[PDB]
Amino acid sequence: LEELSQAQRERLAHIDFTLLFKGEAGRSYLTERFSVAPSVATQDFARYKALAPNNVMYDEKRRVHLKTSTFQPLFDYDIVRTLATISQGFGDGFLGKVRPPMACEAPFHLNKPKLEVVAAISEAIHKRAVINIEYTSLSSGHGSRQIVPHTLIDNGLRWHVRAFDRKHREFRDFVLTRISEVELLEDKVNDEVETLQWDKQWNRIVELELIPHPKLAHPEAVLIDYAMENNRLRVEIRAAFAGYLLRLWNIDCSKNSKSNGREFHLALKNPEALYGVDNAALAPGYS
Amino acid sequence: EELSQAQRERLAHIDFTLLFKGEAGRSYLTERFSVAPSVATQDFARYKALAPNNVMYDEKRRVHLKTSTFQPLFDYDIVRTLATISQGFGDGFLGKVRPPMACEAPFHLNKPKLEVVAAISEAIHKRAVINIEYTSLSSGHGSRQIVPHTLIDNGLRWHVRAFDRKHREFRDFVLTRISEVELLEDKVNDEVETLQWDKQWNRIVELELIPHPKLAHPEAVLIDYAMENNRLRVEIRAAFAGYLLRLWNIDCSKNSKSNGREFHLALKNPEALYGVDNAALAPGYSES
Repeated sequence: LEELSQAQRERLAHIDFTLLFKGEAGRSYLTERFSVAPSVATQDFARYKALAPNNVMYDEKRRVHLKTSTFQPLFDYDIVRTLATISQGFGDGFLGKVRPPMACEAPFHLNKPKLEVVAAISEAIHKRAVINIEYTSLSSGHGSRQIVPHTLIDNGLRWHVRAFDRKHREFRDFVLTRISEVELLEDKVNDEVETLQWDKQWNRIVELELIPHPKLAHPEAVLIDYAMENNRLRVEIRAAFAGYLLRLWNIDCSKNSKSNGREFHLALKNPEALYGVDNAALAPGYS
Repeated sequence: EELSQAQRERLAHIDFTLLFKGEAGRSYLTERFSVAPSVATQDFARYKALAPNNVMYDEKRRVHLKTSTFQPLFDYDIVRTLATISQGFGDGFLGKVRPPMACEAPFHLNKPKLEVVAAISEAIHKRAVINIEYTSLSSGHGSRQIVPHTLIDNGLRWHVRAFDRKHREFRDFVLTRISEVELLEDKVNDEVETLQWDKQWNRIVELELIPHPKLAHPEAVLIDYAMENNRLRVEIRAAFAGYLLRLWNIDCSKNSKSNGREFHLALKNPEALYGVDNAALAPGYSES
């Protein structure tokens, strides 16, 4: 299996995937996905049958290979990336719009940042550069400022950049869809103030204990849902994320689990862990 | 367009690297594509020919540089591209991948089991009935037959939209609470159990989102959500409305007067939620 070309492993994995997620796989799946010759696809299936003979049985009528009752995946899957592929499409995205390969929807996306804005911030992070941006903030409206970006973030809802803000001299999030212009500058980065190692809220990890909400009649449903152990799920997140994510995850973070207005499945067992976390007040019910 | 698919892919990876880093060298192509070192030069030459005003080789740095006049050679799927830079380069079928840059996506908790998602996807593809074990919030553990038709990545969990034969209704099942899946040979009643009869699924609700009225700077929300005429029109399946309005933190109360949650957006027309099952999950929504 490891003697093969990268291209050959990718096409084998696509056979594995198609058998696992559809009932079946034929030469047309490989020629559509990879634009290989039909004769190449035939060799692919032969390599697959040789590597996993008990995974596939051939159907002579329709000329498709069928998933058996004893199927075991030939490869390990990145589950996050695999779920992105079935809900988005098969490429890396660089060759135009793609579409999901199955009846799968992901309706939670609203608008995305502009390609050029994300690319420019990404470039500045890679080059360790200062950038001038225009930014329209909720707190003060439109303006300009210099920032020293260090990380791009897909948070639940929007994209933001974690950066040192030279306007107010603090590390801060900037929502990418509110960045209007990006200009790479030659100004020097102060590696004693402005770089990632000084970002305390970024570098502080908070250890959260999530438990089934006490009001639930069937907490065992939540134990299975979140793959909990010892009645809890331990999650470690950067303090700079805690507010965003606790609200996004709809976690009851009130002391007694009685401040609600919502329909919580999870409660934060140890709200003490949010002490000193900038923007913990975004977490539902946190006081 | 006259090139092989493998060659167009290598040209798109050059375009991406120049766009997202300042630069691109042969090592990026051999790492990503495992082509011979001599193949990468062929790629950059092909790229230089197709877009000469985008690149500028530096002999000392041994690297091709993005010019000030760069315009991407390809169109990008923005959702999938943002996924790739926050997840990694494969399709995911060859093992764990890692982001190609300083980019984090910290909102994922656990995912459904590979075999469970695959079994449901297979049943949807074959238009089959499945027996599942399911642990519900209302009744705990049990088993039932369901007729799945669509897989959903909602904001928070994955679910399958299906006809539930236990209570004879269309319904969501969270994939992480499905423990066993068994494909059946049982016949589907295409007059009761298929997608066309799923009313909440087929009903599209037309939401008008506006900057929240309590904001001092609504102009920040206007650029954020790319609004026009001070509103964003969003069309979603009724079966999604509750989930998504909560996930998006949209104020859906009649007279606002709701800012204990720091909303950036308000639902201008909560009348559009009447008769939507689980509208109650929408922040501040009150019908009766």
